[PDB]
Amino acid sequence: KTPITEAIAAADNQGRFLSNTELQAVNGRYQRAAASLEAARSLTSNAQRLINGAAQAVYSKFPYTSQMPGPQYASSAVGKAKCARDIGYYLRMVTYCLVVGGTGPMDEYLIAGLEEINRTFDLSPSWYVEALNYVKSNHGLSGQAANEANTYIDYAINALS
Amino acid sequence: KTPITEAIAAADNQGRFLSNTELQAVNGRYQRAAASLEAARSLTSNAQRLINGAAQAVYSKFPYTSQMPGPQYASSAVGKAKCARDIGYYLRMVTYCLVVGGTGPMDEYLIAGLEEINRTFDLSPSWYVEALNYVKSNHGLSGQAANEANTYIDYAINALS
Amino acid sequence: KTPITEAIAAADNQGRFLSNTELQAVNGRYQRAAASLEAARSLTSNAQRLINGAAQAVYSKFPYTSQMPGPQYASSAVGKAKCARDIGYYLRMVTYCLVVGGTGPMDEYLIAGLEEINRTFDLSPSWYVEALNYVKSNHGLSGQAANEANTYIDYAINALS
Amino acid sequence: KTPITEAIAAADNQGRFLSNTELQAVNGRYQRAAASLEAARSLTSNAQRLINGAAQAVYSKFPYTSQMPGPQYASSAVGKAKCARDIGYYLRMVTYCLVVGGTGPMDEYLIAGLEEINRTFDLSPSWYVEALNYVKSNHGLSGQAANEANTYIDYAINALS
Amino acid sequence: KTPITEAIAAADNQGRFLSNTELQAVNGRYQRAAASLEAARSLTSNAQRLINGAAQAVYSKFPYTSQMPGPQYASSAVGKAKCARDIGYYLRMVTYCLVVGGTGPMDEYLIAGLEEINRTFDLSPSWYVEALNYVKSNHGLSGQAANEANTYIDYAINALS
Amino acid sequence: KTPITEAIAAADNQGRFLSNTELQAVNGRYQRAAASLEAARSLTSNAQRLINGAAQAVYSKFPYTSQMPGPQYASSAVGKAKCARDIGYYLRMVTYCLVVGGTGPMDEYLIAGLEEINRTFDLSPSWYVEALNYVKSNHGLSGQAANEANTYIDYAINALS
Amino acid sequence: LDAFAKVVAQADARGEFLSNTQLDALSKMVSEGNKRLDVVNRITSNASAIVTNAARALFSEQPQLIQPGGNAYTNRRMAACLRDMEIILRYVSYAIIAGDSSVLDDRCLNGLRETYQALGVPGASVAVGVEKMKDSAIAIANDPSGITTGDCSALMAEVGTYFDRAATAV
Amino acid sequence: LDAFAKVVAQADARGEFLSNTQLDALSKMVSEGNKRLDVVNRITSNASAIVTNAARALFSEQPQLIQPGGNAYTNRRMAACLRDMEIILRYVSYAIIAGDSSVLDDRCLNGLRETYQALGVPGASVAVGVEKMKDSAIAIANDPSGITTGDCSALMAEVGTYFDRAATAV
Amino acid sequence: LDAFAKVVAQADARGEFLSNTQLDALSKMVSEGNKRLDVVNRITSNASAIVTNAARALFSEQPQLIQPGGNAYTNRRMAACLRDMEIILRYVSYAIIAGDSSVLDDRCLNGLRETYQALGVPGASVAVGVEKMKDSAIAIANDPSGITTGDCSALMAEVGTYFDRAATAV
Amino acid sequence: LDAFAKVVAQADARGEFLSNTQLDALSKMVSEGNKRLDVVNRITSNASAIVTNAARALFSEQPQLIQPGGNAYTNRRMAACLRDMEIILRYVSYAIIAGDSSVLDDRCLNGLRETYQALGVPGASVAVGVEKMKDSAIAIANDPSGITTGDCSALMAEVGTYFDRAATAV
Amino acid sequence: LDAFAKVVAQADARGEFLSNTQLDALSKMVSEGNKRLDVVNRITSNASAIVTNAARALFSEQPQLIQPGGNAYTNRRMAACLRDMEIILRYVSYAIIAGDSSVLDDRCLNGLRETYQALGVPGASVAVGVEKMKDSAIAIANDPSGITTGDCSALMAEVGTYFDRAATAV
Amino acid sequence: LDAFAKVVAQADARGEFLSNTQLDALSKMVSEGNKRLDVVNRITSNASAIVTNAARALFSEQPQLIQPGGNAYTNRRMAACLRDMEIILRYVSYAIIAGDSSVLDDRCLNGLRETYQALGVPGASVAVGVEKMKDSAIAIANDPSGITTGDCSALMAEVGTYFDRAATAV
Ligand SMILES: *C(=C)C1=C(C)C(=O)N/C1=C\C1=NC(=C\c2[nH]c(/C=C3\NC(=O)C(C=C)=C3C)c(C)c2CCC(=O)O)/C(CCC(=O)O)=C1C
Repeated sequence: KTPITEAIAAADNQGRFLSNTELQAVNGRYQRAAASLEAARSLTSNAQRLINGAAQAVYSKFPYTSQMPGPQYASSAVGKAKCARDIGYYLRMVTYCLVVGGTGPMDEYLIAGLEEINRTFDLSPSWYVEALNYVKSNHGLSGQAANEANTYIDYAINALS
Repeated sequence: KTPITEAIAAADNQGRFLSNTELQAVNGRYQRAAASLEAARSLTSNAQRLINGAAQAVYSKFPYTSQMPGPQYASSAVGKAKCARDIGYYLRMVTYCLVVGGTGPMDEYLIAGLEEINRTFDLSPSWYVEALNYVKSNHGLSGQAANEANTYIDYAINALS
Repeated sequence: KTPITEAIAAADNQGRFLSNTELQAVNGRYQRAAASLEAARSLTSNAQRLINGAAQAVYSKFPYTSQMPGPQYASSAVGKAKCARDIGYYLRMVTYCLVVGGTGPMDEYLIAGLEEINRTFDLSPSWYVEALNYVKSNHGLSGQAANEANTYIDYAINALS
Repeated sequence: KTPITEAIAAADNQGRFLSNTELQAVNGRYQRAAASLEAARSLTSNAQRLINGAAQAVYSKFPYTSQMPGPQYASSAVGKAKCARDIGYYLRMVTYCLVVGGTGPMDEYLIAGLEEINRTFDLSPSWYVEALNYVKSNHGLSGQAANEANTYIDYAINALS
Repeated sequence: KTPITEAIAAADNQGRFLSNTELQAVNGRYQRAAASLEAARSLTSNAQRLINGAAQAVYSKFPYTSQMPGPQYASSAVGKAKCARDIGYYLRMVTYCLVVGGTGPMDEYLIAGLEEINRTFDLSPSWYVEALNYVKSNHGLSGQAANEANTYIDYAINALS
Repeated sequence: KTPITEAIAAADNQGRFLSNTELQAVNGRYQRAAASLEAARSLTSNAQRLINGAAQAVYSKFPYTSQMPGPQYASSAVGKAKCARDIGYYLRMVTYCLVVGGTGPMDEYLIAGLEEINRTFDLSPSWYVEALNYVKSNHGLSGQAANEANTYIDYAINALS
Repeated sequence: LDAFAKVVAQADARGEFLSNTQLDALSKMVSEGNKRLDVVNRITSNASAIVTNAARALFSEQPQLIQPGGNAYTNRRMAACLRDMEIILRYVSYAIIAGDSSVLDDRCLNGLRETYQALGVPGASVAVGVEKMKDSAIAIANDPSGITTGDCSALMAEVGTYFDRAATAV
Repeated sequence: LDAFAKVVAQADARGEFLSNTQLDALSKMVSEGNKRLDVVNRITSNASAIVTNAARALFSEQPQLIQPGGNAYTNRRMAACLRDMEIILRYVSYAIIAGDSSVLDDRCLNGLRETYQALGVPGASVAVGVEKMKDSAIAIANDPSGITTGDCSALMAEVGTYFDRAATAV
Repeated sequence: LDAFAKVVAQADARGEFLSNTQLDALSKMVSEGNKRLDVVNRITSNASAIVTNAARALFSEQPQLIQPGGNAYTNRRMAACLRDMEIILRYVSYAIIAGDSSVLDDRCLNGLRETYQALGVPGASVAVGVEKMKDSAIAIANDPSGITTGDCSALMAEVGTYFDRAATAV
Repeated sequence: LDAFAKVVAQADARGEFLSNTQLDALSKMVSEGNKRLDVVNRITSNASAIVTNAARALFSEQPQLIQPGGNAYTNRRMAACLRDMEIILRYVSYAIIAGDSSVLDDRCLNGLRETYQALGVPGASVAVGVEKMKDSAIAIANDPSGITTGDCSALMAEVGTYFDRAATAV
Repeated sequence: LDAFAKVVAQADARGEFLSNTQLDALSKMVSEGNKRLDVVNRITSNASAIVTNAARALFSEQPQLIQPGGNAYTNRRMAACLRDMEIILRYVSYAIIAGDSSVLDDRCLNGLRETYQALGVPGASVAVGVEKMKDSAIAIANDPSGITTGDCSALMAEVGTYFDRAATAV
Repeated sequence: LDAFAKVVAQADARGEFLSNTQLDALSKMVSEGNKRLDVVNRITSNASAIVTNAARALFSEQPQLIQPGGNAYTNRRMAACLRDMEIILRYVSYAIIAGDSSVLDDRCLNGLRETYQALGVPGASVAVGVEKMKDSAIAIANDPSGITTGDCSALMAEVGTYFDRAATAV
């Protein structure tokens, strides 16, 4: 799913050529893309720092996650690596959404099945909400680039709430 | 149907808030609107001249339409008035499409039922295609305003072909 | 589709043997067939004359069709041949309807897709209505044979109106 | 259900005027009606004799039906009256089928629910088959009138077998 | 169909593990099985006597079945063998129902198609009802074993009524 | 939903009387009811102690739940009361399941909507799993009464995992 | 119901065979069958012209219907209007072949008044259209040319009743 | 609802555990379970006879029902009538196993009076049929032969109430 | 296809009117129409007996079919077997009225061999049943009693071909 | 309808082109488009918090709603309640992007009062929840931080009207 | 089929009553019924833990499955994988209550190998997961604590066969 | 997929962020966006003429297609043929806006060769029609009149590839 494939899908569902409405929709994406791609480049360039900082923000907010025994916690080397990996997944998904101009990548790769996974593995959505909030507070973006990044970060937060 | 109501309808069909994709789509419309509204203002200001000229273009291309007896022809005062009225309808519909940013008004008010009406009343689609071509050739628009007007005029021509 | 296949289809749709009602329906066809087959033989024997005369009737009623340049008109040798061919198709379809006892052949071979074809190729239904009217006025049939022929000719006219 | 209502229903199901096929079907009924109405008049005029004789034919073929105690048998005055009543119903239904030109009356008034009734009340279909066979053997009709009567009598026999 | 397969089917239809309700249902069957299996063993051990006696009970109640010519009657050696065979089928089905704990075997092997067969071959349901009543009156079971046997015999009687 | 209403629903869905299979199913419930009702009486008599102890077990296992500020935690008087209330709800639901012989009450009153509520209000399923485990470890039931109680407690745990 | 079924239904409710008088009346309907088929064929064969000419005359007399804001303005509403004229003509033709108005009443006219009122369709204007179709349909059906000469006055009165029934219903 | 669910639903709305008295009442229902199952089995096992004998007696007493024009005349209407008798018996049997009339009320009796009035089904006659089934069903259920002797008077009164409820509803 | 449509379809693919010879052949089919209708009516009117007697004779000759484990054992399989005999007779009767085997081939016989093979239905035994129906159907259709005397030998040969086609297909 | 379609629909019914004044008004709506998109984005981006905080505040003020027997007691009813809050917020957001309340009225608010009355949902309590969402949504939408400074007072008044419309409707 | 139906089906095809030996074998299955129910209850009651612990162990041993590009990478694929583990456990539990593998074969295992091959699901890895579930399920089912002491060795062997059947099928 | 999604999908399977080089390539696609939209608009705006002129030229060159017996003879087959030309043009236009052929391949071209072979549609003739549309579509899209002058040669090559892909597929 992207702004362009959604336009194509709507047209195809009705057996018709792309409408002027749909061309305007694609233009709308092209116009927004400068801000989106700026956000993607920046988040990518700062990825390791954002991921490391976000993980630390979670451990700080929820100290028990570093202490309690169990596979679901970051109280082992494996657990700490799983956590940083997951946070990296979220950040990577945000950059994909920015690149295509919609939530499709996040929806398909991350949000579908999320509730099942979090319940099954005893992972708290609130841990991930804190990581995402750290990213918002620390990406250092401005203007519409910041707006774009925060829109997709907030989309993930909404899904976890 | 408009770019905005289509965005709302897509969101509602899926039980969700408007997506960033849909906000970009609405932005796309807003960006295109300057050209659309310029075209609408111009066509409106020149309406009588365009309608009169278009009707004459049809009578010129198809001389029999002024001569042959029958209610379907412009060979009576009533018939000539019907024809100018219809051409005015087409022009008015084009301005409505420009205003809302899509073919919705033309689709609902004119294209739905068109083939039935033209067959029932023995009206030739080609007569209307000539009127529409006259408008394209004589509106005097430039740049993207001309593009917008011609896109909707061509949409009507496609429906008649 | 024929009176007999329609009877079979109705019976089969309900998982039952042919009803006495359906046998009466087939008898009804057999009784009407003398008039139908007389009409078919006559129209066939006079085919070239009816086709030539019908084409001329159209050119007479609509003189522009012989004059205006364009592939849709009978203003070229190819166009005149296309027109006579089409009129021959209509006459042939009428004879097929007479033979089977219903509009099935005309419905399948000619009426399905008719509106699309006429719009796509800029052919006026009214041209064909005049050809069909010429055939009615000139077949020289009487009694129920004339009734049968005119019923199917009128069916085609209704489809074009 | 009649030949005419079936024609109307087929036309209406397809949103169209009656076809020439359907007019031929109705003509088929009208042609057959002379034989049908002759059969109806005759069976009606001989009704009491046919009913009385048919009942006796059943009691003769199945002597136990006059002897065995139980409400399902003709071994009481009430039972004998029920039996003659039922046979009268069958004969009356046959005359209705002849009148309308199809099995509709018999289907609606008698055949729908027949198997349930016969099982529930312990009535043997074979009793009724004998009554119907008596009627065939004793109506004294000839030619197509006999054909019509026997067609509907046989339809009832098939339903009971 | 059995109590256990019905429990599995209900669970599977809802994409879930067996419920405690369904385990209780299976326990209910296991508890009833002692009586059911006792009934099955007894009926089986006495099968020939019950079948022979039941056939005689039918011939006694309906003397015409031994006398009237025709394939549907027990008035020939073949017919008498068919009848005893059928009664044996009913008894065997009852033992199968007892074994699995429900009517599944009888429903699948005997009741589905029963009305068609009895009408087609002119067999009277009442003949079989008498055979089944003989079995009830002569199996010699007591307590819940008798209850189980009679429940399934009565189920067959209901189907024939 | 109960074992009895499920039996009725299955019968009604198929337009039939209760089957012997369904009567066995209801018997299965009646047999199990002694153990179920014993469990219900005991859990009820010990309710306050089980609820208080379960709440303490959660606070012990997850000390942060008494400390962290926020409406989702038991770090305020309101929060501690909410938690004890919820645990009481779970216990009460278990007694209802025992009483009716299935999970219907828990499914309708508690499990439907559970995931939405826990995500919306930031409540951790694991908190409730600990409370339920405390109840299992402390009800003091034996034999099949213990089995019944633990079956429904485990059902809730599965839903939370 | 057709005319034959109507009598049968009444008889069944009384448990009676049709009388000789009733049978004779049905035979009479059969004898008039050719004329009845000609009426149906002639109306059907001219259906497009009957509807279109009536619609054109209606819009000429009531120009408001087609002006902007009028109920038959826009091609979608015009098409729906033409469709309704055709639908009524179609159901009238069914009533003719049946010799009974039940199909016209049951499948077409019942509830139509209220349907139109709810939509804002001017029922009185539909009735004008229907009456225009009545006149042209009867003129066509009763045309003395190209048919074995005979008396169809009874049939034409009957046809009139079906059109009138439709006009009344709206 | 069954009897158990009924008490639970009331308790949940009050946020309360069942009391010991309530639990004891449910235990009592369980102890009467064998008798209740025998009632359901006996009625089910004799269902065809219960319905057929009641219907036959009804038509004998009210011959108008079956004469031409009568509501149970024609095999289709007769089959529908027999079906309704069976349907009512079936839902009564469900109420018995449940120890609660809610299924009978909700899925069968609610709106039935108005349904019958609209169709022209004589509800008062259905009630006569239902009361005939009541008497034969109770006689069968309470038959002293072939069963461990005991007191089922309370159950028979309860069964009576369900039949009466159905008769009242029509 | 019916016989008339078959010729029309072939002609259309060639872009040709039917010839006088072809028209005459169709007129001949019409003239034989009464006989063809009598054949269809006689077979239809005796359908239950034709199927039942053929099935009975089949099971008498092949007792294995009905013994436990046999393909026609159980009432469900017996009913399916009788249904198939009726289905084949029905489609043969359609072919007769059509004067063409296309409906029989397209809706009934195509894929039937493979259907039977997959299910374990003994196709060869079905063919025996079909041939038994052929003989009784022709004997009934060609019965000299109660009908205007005439020659139906051509029709009886044609009817035979349809039955044979069905038998071959299984 | 959106604001643009609304004017077009009114014009079409009058058969008129939009006036220059009308075109200028539409151009003005376009020029305010960025602000309108920010409002929709901000509300959407904070939707879970807006609904949850309003619901929590509602239940804190009206504890009866959640106590046993209360309309929002049980997880199923609580989920339905939270869903309704979200649904209303969603349709309000649609009205904002459209600059017209028609979608909110037509698909959400019409018949809602009667729906709630029939179910026993306390509409007055829903209105309290809606008004709580109004205040938090406007505070979020009109937050001066992290956005190009400008005047959105007109938009905030408009947003208020949609929330008020919803509250009134229940 | 359940174990009881299996014997009945075989007997019916032979036209035979069950023998005393066969009846005794069924009685034996009934006598082991309590143990069988305990096995099903214990597995069901621990289903989430059985699946989750087996899945976790599988992913720990085969880290490739969860790395980007791996078949269980993405939450949608992970959820599908966990679902499949649960589905297999569920159908194994059905086979246990039935004392027959037919439901497991017919509704779950048939065609699964080819389904996985077409999708790119590593069947061999699913088998590892299934075998892990086998070990934990049997350990749970055969736990000596909190249950009347007795011998369940035969049942545990049978349970093993169903898990093995599933593992083989993939 | 669109061009953007294609790169993302490949990256996700590798667990990688897009590189700066990849981001720059996407930015370049965006910068060419106006030209791409003009291509799509021009083709769409002339769709009827593109299809009709190509079809007319095809039938002129291959008169057999339209003669009796030919695949495009009869109005139904002609309409289907024109529809297929339009369908291919439509899917090509989708591929253009997407900058990727996946929609054209997945929803249109996959299986089309075999579909045509089964129906008897001459695929080679469809390819001639497609190539005619290619030439007229490119001539229209690349028309120097009425547009800001610039270089679209890369786009025209890309458009060519989609048409060629379609022609090859048939
Ligand atoms: C072969 C079949 C029959 C042999 C055996 C027998 O010697 N004659 C053969 C059948 C014939 N029927 C004939 C006349 C005839 N049959 C019908 C019956 C149909 N007409 C339809 O309207 C109805 C359908 C509902 C059917 C059934 C009719 C009306 C006639 C004409 C009047 C008659 O003679 O009774 C003939 C004679 C040749 C013919 O008139 O075509 C044969 C031979």
